[PDB]
Amino acid sequence: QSALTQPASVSGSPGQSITISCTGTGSDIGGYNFVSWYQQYPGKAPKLIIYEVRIRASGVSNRFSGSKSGNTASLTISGLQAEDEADYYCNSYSIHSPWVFGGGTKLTVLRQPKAAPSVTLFPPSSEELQANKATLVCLISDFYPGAVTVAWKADSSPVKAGVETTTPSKQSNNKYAASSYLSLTPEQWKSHRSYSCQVTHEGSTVEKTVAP
Amino acid sequence: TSLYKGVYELQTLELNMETLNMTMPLSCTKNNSHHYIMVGNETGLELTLTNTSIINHKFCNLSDAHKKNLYDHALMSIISTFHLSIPNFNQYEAMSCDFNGGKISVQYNLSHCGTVANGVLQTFMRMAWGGSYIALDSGCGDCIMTSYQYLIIQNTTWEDHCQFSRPSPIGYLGLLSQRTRDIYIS
Amino acid sequence: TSLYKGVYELQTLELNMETLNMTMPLSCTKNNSHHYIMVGNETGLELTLTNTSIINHKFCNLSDAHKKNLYDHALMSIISTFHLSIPNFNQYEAMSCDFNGGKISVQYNLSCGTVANGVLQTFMRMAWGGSYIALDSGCGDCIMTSYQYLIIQNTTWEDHCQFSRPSPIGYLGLLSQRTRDIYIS
Amino acid sequence: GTFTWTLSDSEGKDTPGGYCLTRWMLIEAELKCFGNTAVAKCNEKHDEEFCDMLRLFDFNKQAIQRLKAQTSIQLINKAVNALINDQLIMKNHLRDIMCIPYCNYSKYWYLNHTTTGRTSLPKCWLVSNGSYLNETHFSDDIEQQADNMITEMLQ
Amino acid sequence: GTFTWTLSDSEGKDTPGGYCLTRWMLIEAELKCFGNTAVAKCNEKHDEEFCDMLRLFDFNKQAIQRLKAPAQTSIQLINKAVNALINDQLIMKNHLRDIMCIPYCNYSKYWYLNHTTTGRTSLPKCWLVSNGSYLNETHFSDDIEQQADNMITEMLQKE
Amino acid sequence: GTFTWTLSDSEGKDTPGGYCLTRWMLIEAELKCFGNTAVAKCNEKHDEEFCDMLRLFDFNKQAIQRLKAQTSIQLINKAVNALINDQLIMKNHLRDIMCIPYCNYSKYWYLNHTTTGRTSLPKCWLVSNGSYLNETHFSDDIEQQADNMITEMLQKE
Amino acid sequence: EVQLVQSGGGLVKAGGSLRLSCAASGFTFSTYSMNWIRQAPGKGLEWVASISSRSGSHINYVDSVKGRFTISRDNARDLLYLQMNSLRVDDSALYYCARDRRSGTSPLPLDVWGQGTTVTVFSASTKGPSVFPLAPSGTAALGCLVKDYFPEPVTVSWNSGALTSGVHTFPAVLQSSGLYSLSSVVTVPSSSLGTQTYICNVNHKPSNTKVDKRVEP
Ligand SMILES: *[C@@H]1O[C@H](CO)[C@@H](O[C@@H]2O[C@H](CO)[C@@H](O[C@@H]3O[C@H](CO)[C@@H](O)[C@H](O[C@H]4O[C@H](CO)[C@@H](O)[C@H](O)[C@@H]4O)[C@@H]3O)[C@H](O)[C@H]2NC(C)=O)[C@H](O)[C@H]1NC(C)=O
Ligand SMILES: *[C@@H]1O[C@H](CO)[C@@H](O[C@@H]2O[C@H](CO)[C@@H](O[C@@H]3O[C@H](CO)[C@@H](O)[C@H](O[C@H]4O[C@H](CO)[C@@H](O)[C@H](O)[C@@H]4O)[C@@H]3O)[C@H](O)[C@H]2NC(C)=O)[C@H](O)[C@H]1NC(C)=O
Ligand SMILES: *[C@@H]1O[C@H](CO)[C@@H](O[C@@H]2O[C@H](CO)[C@@H](O[C@@H]3O[C@H](CO)[C@@H](O)[C@H](O)[C@@H]3O)[C@H](O)[C@H]2NC(C)=O)[C@H](O)[C@H]1NC(C)=O
Ligand SMILES: *[C@@H]1O[C@H](CO[C@@H]2O[C@@H](C)[C@@H](O)[C@@H](O)[C@@H]2O)[C@@H](O[C@@H]2O[C@H](CO)[C@@H](O)[C@H](O)[C@H]2NC(C)=O)[C@H](O)[C@H]1NC(C)=O
Ligand SMILES: *[C@@H]1O[C@H](CO)[C@@H](O[C@@H]2O[C@H](CO)[C@@H](O)[C@H](O)[C@H]2NC(C)=O)[C@H](O)[C@H]1NC(C)=O
Ligand SMILES: *[C@@H]1O[C@H](CO)[C@@H](O[C@@H]2O[C@H](CO)[C@@H](O)[C@H](O)[C@H]2NC(C)=O)[C@H](O)[C@H]1NC(C)=O
Ligand SMILES: *[C@@H]1O[C@H](CO)[C@@H](O[C@@H]2O[C@H](CO)[C@@H](O)[C@H](O)[C@H]2NC(C)=O)[C@H](O)[C@H]1NC(C)=O
Ligand SMILES: *[C@@H]1O[C@H](CO)[C@@H](O[C@@H]2O[C@H](CO)[C@@H](O)[C@H](O)[C@H]2NC(C)=O)[C@H](O)[C@H]1NC(C)=O
Ligand SMILES: *[C@@H]1O[C@H](CO)[C@@H](O[C@@H]2O[C@H](CO)[C@@H](O)[C@H](O)[C@H]2NC(C)=O)[C@H](O)[C@H]1NC(C)=O
Ligand SMILES: *[C@@H]1O[C@H](CO)[C@@H](O[C@@H]2O[C@H](CO)[C@@H](O)[C@H](O)[C@H]2NC(C)=O)[C@H](O)[C@H]1NC(C)=O
Ligand SMILES: *[C@@H]1O[C@H](CO)[C@@H](O[C@@H]2O[C@H](CO)[C@@H](O)[C@H](O)[C@H]2NC(C)=O)[C@H](O)[C@H]1NC(C)=O
Ligand SMILES: *[C@@H]1O[C@H](CO)[C@@H](O[C@@H]2O[C@H](CO)[C@@H](O)[C@H](O)[C@H]2NC(C)=O)[C@H](O)[C@H]1NC(C)=O
Ligand SMILES: *[C@@H]1O[C@H](CO)[C@@H](O)[C@H](O)[C@H]1NC(C)=O
Ligand SMILES: *[C@@H]1O[C@H](CO)[C@@H](O)[C@H](O)[C@H]1NC(C)=O
Ligand SMILES: *[C@@H]1O[C@H](CO)[C@@H](O)[C@H](O)[C@H]1NC(C)=O
Ligand SMILES: *[C@@H]1O[C@H](CO)[C@@H](O)[C@H](O)[C@H]1NC(C)=O
Ligand SMILES: *[C@@H]1O[C@H](CO)[C@@H](O)[C@H](O)[C@H]1NC(C)=O
Ligand SMILES: *[C@@H]1O[C@H](CO)[C@@H](O)[C@H](O)[C@H]1NC(C)=O
Ligand SMILES: *[C@@H]1O[C@H](CO)[C@@H](O)[C@H](O)[C@H]1NC(C)=O
Ligand SMILES: *[C@@H]1O[C@H](CO)[C@@H](O)[C@H](O)[C@H]1NC(C)=O
Repeated sequence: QSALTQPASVSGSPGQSITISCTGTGSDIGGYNFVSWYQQYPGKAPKLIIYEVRIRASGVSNRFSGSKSGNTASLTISGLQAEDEADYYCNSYSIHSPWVFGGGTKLTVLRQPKAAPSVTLFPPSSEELQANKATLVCLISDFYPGAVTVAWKADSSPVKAGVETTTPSKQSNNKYAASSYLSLTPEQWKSHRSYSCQVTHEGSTVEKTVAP
Repeated sequence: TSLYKGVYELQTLELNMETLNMTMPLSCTKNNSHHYIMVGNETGLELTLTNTSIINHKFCNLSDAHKKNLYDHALMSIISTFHLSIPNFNQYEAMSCDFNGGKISVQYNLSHCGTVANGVLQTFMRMAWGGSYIALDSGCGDCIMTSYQYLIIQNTTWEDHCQFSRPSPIGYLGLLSQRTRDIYIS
Repeated sequence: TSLYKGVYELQTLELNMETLNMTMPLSCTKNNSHHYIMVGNETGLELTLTNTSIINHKFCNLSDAHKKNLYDHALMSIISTFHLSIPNFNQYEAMSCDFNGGKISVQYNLSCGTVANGVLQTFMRMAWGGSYIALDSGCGDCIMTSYQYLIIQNTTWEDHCQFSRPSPIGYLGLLSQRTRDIYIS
Repeated sequence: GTFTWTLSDSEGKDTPGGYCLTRWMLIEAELKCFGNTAVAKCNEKHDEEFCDMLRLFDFNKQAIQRLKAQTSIQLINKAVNALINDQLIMKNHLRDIMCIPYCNYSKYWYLNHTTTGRTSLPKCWLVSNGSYLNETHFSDDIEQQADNMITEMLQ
Repeated sequence: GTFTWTLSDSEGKDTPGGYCLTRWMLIEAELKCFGNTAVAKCNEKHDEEFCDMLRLFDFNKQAIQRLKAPAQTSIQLINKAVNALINDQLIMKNHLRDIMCIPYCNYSKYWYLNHTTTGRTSLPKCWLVSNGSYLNETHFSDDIEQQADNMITEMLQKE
Repeated sequence: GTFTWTLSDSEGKDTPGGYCLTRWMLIEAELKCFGNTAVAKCNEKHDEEFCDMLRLFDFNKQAIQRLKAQTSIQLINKAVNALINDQLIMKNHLRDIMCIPYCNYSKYWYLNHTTTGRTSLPKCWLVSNGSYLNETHFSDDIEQQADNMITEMLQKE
Repeated sequence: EVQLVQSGGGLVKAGGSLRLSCAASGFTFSTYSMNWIRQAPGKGLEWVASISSRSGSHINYVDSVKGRFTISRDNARDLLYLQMNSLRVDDSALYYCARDRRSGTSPLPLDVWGQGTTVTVFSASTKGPSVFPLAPSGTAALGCLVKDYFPEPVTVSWNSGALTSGVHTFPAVLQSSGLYSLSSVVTVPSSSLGTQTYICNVNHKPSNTKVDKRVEP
């Protein structure tokens, strides 16, 4: 019932080689050699690139290669080109359903130096608290490539309920930005020492903290 | 249970090959190490993969064994089909045997892609058709490799050995065609 | 551009066998004297008909060559298929070999019913395309050629197939008639 | 060449042609009989694995009933190519080598009409990595066999 | 026995069954596709030479796609599979014809009939050759005539 | 594989493909001719013994007319499988071993029309312990052949 | 060119029903099994339903969809259907139809896909937004929080369009309540906080709402 574990994003300079992971269990990838890979441009339907783990579809460049080892399938792209920047999904036969798809991977053909995000965490405004509401706004901007993951913690304790996050959107300066919100009650806001917004971008993480 | 077009029910059957024991041999596997070929309800042959050896001399007195006609002719026929079905067998040293008193026992030294261990494992893969992949570790790839160092073939008595795979004649019947199909000049 | 029944136009196609090089051998011929077998895009074999010999010793140290596992296993499997496919091979003195260092090289000393007929019949089958050019035979269990030796040597791949296109049909045919005609040893 | 062995008919049958598998030929199952219309395809086609098994089971039955010997391996060594398609099991060997679902000759599936009782010729239940395929992975194979059953039932 | 290899279908085809030869499988030509109605005869007949070649080309295609390439071109695979792809006695037939001065098939060129408007084609028969030169259309005209009649009968069998 | 040899036909004949056995191919009989509709089954079926003999007799004729040589055994050693079904003669060997009336490839029976002259494909006359079977012991085989003859003559019209 | 032409998306109230069509073009539709795959806004692909070739005797669904969606096919008109009932908000996504073949001998992957059709399930009526100031505390960031509004379109400017340097308006998040929320920030020098005044102009035309908010430290 769960999905197939794919990396959120992979990046590479033009001409370089990159690989996209796709991990499952013996019930799906380990049990069949029917792993397929799809390339989806924005606003377009998925295009089949590789099927049956290794076989390329008609017209697909030989730069694309598919492999499998145990419970993990890998899509490798050599000689990275700008046209390759897209979203990549893997799918496989399953004991429980005809197909099971992966979360998806945003491949970015780097055209700028990697930019770390600029995190700014706002506490609930006084006007919102007098209305008996509380919302923490975490605004992440000026990062490249366009993929981040936010995590909210209060007094070093993970908070997952009441969290909503945007998908990164391109800025005016070709960098990316996203927003995460933590909705609370005025009691919850005052009942803690500190609230933190923790943004992970390309392995490295940035944290900002605010207090009432 | 499972209906197609509302009138055709999907049904199955599984064949019990054990009843073919009196006419043809039957291959099967017990665990990763041990595999068997059964001739009738009494005699048989045990293909075992072990890091432990059983023969240390590097001679195979086949002519002597033929003259002293003690061994079971059936087991000798299937041990010949195996050795002939090996492709590109060029290291006769690994082939060591002991047929003293009709007790047939053959050892292949795999320690000696393209090596002699591939051809012996390719023929072993075919022979015990059911459940050979368990011992191979190979997957899909021609080139076959194993941790084990020796393939020992011994005569044995019939028991309830076929635990991982059911008995089948399909393995043996296939090697018969590809018998002398790949042998070098002597 | 020739129409049959007013609607059916006669069309043709010619297969390019060179793309099968990674799966099966491919026989072809350069001129009357030189013929080849190609295994992949690097190694191969050279079948030559020459009045000039290349081996003068009449020994074939096959057991030594097997023990020193240097030669290409694919190439020797073609040498075995060839020699086994010879019918009524009764004079081992003509077959002389040299496998020193993996370099495989086999020579058949030629001279109806003689040993030369059986070696040329197998040669006629092996290089299926363009074997008739060297045979001078025509149509008739008896093939006669002016050349005195058939020398098979290992070689590297080049654009050799000039007279006939490469094809695996030659090799594939000898596989069935491998040990079908051999005397008792 | 190809297989020339014809399946022998028993005495208590209503139509000359059909073949039956006793309860001792099938594991954890009672006896199953197959009609003349299905087994007739065994003589025409060369590609059916279940037909190869019927000819093996029949040969074993005929050889026990009519001869006395367990060095009976000399007999099957002569008769193998007259009962089975050697290249058919080589095909399964090629499929196993190429990570493709193959037939290990144990389990078979067929369609059985609810009221007619008529059945298709049992096709081999494929297996990949030590586990038979789900019905979901060859359902379009079953759909095609059900279509052939209807066109045969009309004739 | 006889050949059991079934030709694999590509993903984008409209009818399941047809087979196509790429521009790299054919010399001095673009890609050519043959309908299911023609290729279906490859599973029935035992005598067609062009069918034996399709199974060779498909086996080579499948072996490259699905098997990690060997270091130095192992030949063991084709030695196992040969009889499951080709008819050995078919090429022995052509070896008998060449020996008897009869025009034989050297498995290179093939001829077929293509309907000018519908586009359907017969199964390519082998273009025979005698003494290093293919036969003229004039010397097997009545073989082409018979094929048109079978084409007519096959086209009427659809209606 | 299976037999690929096609039966060549002589120059002076009414229909292409129809085969004839000369008086020297039969014993104590004149020449007999079989129509195209009958011998056409030889290319379809793998089971018929009389067809494997025609391919042997034709190959004999062709090898004599076109080649010159007795050690021609090397030629039949190559072309045996392209002519005859090896497993068909192994079938009759199994039947002989199992006391079943087998085919020893000598005598053949066929049906022949009173007025049309069209004949069935000769099926092998079986033998059990050195004596051919009576018509009474394979009577239901001739009945089935006559039904196939009727269904074939109807497809002509 | 083999293709599939979809139709029949649109807007539907939560709990309502919708019907999805997928028409085959240029291939023998009857011999292929048909699949439905949905893709949430800015999320991954998720298989939904399957139906076998010829008679749709073999049908599969996702557990989170069972008893609510119904796949069907009409081989006569070369059509594939998806009947959605008791539609949840989660079901709103981009829906694709794809062909494959579930065969043991000659299987086929999801080779041919449709162009895709959008399904949007809404739950909350028209509501005006509440603007709150994101106060700043040597570049400092400040902005506006536009909260609990419907429907989706909202435009934010700063100082009535005079300020465009550093401004970025983020996309909206659909909260659990079924109402959108967005923010818009501007980066400015810390010294300018005391001198210059910053006002954001939030406009929500479907509610006839226009709010101007001044942000102070
Ligand atoms: C074709 O492939 C299938 C699937 O890979 C394969 O099926 C397997 O067969 C074996 C052997 O029959 C099964 O193992 C059995 O498992 C049950 C329960 O798990 C056990 O109770 C059985 O044990 C009995 O038999 C033993 C040996 O006779 C006795 O020693 C023991 O005391 C018991 O009496 C037995 O181990 C296995 O479950 C299936 N697998 C599946 C998925 O069904 C089949 O063998 C293959 N065919 C060939 C010819 O290789
Ligand atoms: C089946 O029989 C036919 C007819 O006998 C036979 O066809 C012949 O094939 C050869 C080899 O391809 C052809 O020779 C070519 O001739 C052209 C000019 O006509 C030349 O340009 C070619 O030379 C090029 O190739 C060299 C080597 O590859 C390259 O180095 C270079 O680029 C040269 O330009 C080539 O020699 C010959 O013309 C045909 N004959 C006919 C009548 O068509 C075919 O080979 C046989 N098939 C098999 C499998 O044996
Ligand atoms: C080897 O194969 C033989 C024959 O294929 C197996 O023997 C067979 O076993 C079955 C079941 O025990 C016998 O069936 C029995 O029939 C009698 C009546 O004839 C009935 O009373 C019993 O209840 C049972 O149904 C069958 O006759 C017998 N056949 C022969 C020829 O002996 C044998 O079990 C196999 N052995 C092994 C080790 O696999
Ligand atoms: C897909 O099949 C598995 C296993 O199928 C079993 O083996 C087949 C060859 C056939 O004989 C089936 O009838 C068998 O059930 C199913 O998983 C099994 O489910 C049953 C019932 O829930 C359970 O008792 C078994 O333990 C399960 N086995 C395993 C290995 O998990 C699975 O449900 C099938 N998938 C679908 C969608 O039907
Ligand atoms: C597979 O089964 C065989 C037989 O049950 C096991 O072999 C036994 O191993 C023990 C320990 O080495 C010996 O004492 C016995 O004599 C062996 N029995 C025979 C018949 O040889 C073997 O260990 C098992 N292997 C695995 C991996 O389970
Ligand atoms: C195979 O035969 C050889 C020769 O008969 C045997 O070798 C002899 O063994 C005896 C006893 O160990 C020695 O005294 C001789 O010196 C050996 N001779 C040679 C030439 O080695 C050998 O033991 C036999 N092997 C088997 C397994 O029977
Ligand atoms: C048999 O022996 C081989 C070789 O000693 C063992 O394989 C080794 O296993 C260790 C531990 O995983 C590795 O570090 C070595 O690299 C392996 N060597 C080789 C050559 O592969 C093998 O595990 C042994 N098998 C058993 C059952 O004991
Ligand atoms: C050997 O065969 C391979 C594959 O059949 C040939 O390589 C192909 O060449 C074409 C044209 O350049 C490419 O489009 C294909 O992608 C290649 N395929 C592979 C798998 O590499 C190769 O040209 C042949 N070599 C020779 C010497 O004939
Ligand atoms: C066939 O071609 C080969 C190779 O091109 C010719 O062999 C060459 O002959 C010359 C002159 O004797 C030598 O110098 C070269 O070394 C030879 N090359 C090789 C590779 O052996 C041969 O002469 C040609 N024969 C005919 C009849 O044209
Ligand atoms: C190779 O040598 C043979 C024999 O020496 C040559 O064949 C001879 O050719 C001459 C001139 O045509 C004839 O007079 C002889 O009768 C032939 N002898 C035989 C035994 O046939 C042959 O021509 C030589 N070939 C080459 C390429 O040098
Ligand atoms: C097809 O199905 C029918 C019914 O499901 C099977 O007939 C049953 O056979 C068993 C054992 O032979 C009897 O106990 C039942 O009473 C029968 N039921 C009916 C309704 O007749 C039949 O055997 C199946 N066919 C095959 C080939 O399995
Ligand atoms: C079928 O029967 C007809 C007539 O009984 C046979 O035709 C006769 O053949 C003999 C010898 O060849 C001729 O002398 C007669 O003139 C023929 N009669 C007629 C009416 O044609 C015919 O040979 C038989 N078929 C076979 C295969 O023996
Ligand atoms: C087969 O499946 C088992 C269990 O799912 C797994 O451990 C094993 O690695 C698989 N083997 C192959 C070759 O896929
Ligand atoms: C094996 O079969 C023989 C002959 O049928 C019989 O005498 C013997 O007891 C059997 N042995 C076993 C263990 O069943
Ligand atoms: C097998 O070969 C290895 C390496 O050649 C050697 O070390 C070992 O002693 C041999 N074992 C036997 C039993 O010959
Ligand atoms: C092998 O056969 C011999 C002679 O029949 C016998 O003494 C020996 O015990 C047998 N081996 C086994 C393991 O049964
Ligand atoms: C032969 O093929 C190999 C592998 O595809 C390649 O590395 C090599 O460059 C090729 N050589 C030639 C001469 O084409
Ligand atoms: C080949 O044989 C001939 C005649 O028997 C002889 O004169 C010649 O020396 C031989 N050549 C070689 C290389 O053995
Ligand atoms: C034959 O092989 C050997 C060893 O690989 C090599 O040294 C030699 O050059 C080869 N011969 C030719 C003609 O390439
Ligand atoms: C038949 O002719 C048409 C039109 O000329 C062409 O498009 C098609 O490719 C031809 N068929 C083949 C198999 O070449």
